[PDB]
Amino acid sequence: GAMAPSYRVKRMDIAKNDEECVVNAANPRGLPGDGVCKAVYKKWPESFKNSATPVGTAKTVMCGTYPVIHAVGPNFSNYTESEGDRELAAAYREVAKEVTRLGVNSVAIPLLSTGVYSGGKDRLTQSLNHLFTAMDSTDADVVIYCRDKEWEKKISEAIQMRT
Ligand SMILES: CC(=O)N1C[C@@H](C)Oc2c(F)cccc21
Ligand SMILES: [Cl-]
Ligand SMILES: [Cl-]
Ligand SMILES: [Cl-]
Repeated sequence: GAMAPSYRVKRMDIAKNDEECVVNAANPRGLPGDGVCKAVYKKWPESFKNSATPVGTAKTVMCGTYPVIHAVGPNFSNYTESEGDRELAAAYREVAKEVTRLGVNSVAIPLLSTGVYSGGKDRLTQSLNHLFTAMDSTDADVVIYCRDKEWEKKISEAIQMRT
């Protein structure tokens, strides 16, 4: 475990993370994809061997000894708000199981279903609250990665509100 488990947020490419493992915002078919998924494919392509997994699940594949946890959030274009909310919560619970199983002291994580799977809606708060619900019982240092300057401020505010 971390000596004083924390949450942090950084605005940069998650392919440049300084953590012991990464969470990919994966598609269900293990394809290179776009956004975070394409960055992850360029950095850790070996981790896409048999990485296909259903919506609401996570599947870990090692790139050398570096664990890539492929977490499949729902595409809100296809799911109802109700069913998508349930699957997005479930993907983060499976991430927390994997982080625990791996025994890592730190994990880099993007906000699932906030980009091309958002169905064109702002889901920062919805996705971050499901992240906290899953990760709060883990003792890994969590570092959240984002690309937008205003999202950085809002994620940082939400972290500091609870401390
Ligand atoms: C830049 C912004 O506000 N974002 C985050 C970005 C990754 O994607 C989005 C989206 F698909 C739908 C609504 C908002 C956003
Ligand atoms: Cl960067
Ligand atoms: Cl997405
Ligand atoms: Cl972002």
